[PDB]
Amino acid sequence: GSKVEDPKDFPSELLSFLSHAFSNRTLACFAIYTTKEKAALLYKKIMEKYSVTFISRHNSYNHNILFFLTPHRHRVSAINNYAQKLCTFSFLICKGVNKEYLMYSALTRDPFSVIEESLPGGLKEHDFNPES
Repeated sequence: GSKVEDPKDFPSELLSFLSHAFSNRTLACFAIYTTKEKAALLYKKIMEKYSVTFISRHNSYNHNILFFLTPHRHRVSAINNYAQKLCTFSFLICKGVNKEYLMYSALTRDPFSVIEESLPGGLKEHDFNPES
């Protein structure tokens, strides 16, 4: 059952990069931790629902993580509610991302890896600095 089988949070390696609670603030970078099957579908649905500036899907052992950036700000609870209502099975953790570059970067390194992303070549530290 879910209490025994499901993760209750993101992998501990990533927790310092995430917002932890109080969804009155708005943010423009989010991550979703869920099963491989759900992440594959969600990659497209999130991209479409939120007209994302960038989205990437990553392997996380037996599961997947989505990382995405939006063109304007949203409440985490809004993104969570949308994601949860799409498929009514299996776990899904949705959190805001406070440290956007460190998160995406960590998601490209062992034990994680990129499965697919919306821009060829992905992102680099330069992209998280003000435009020249």
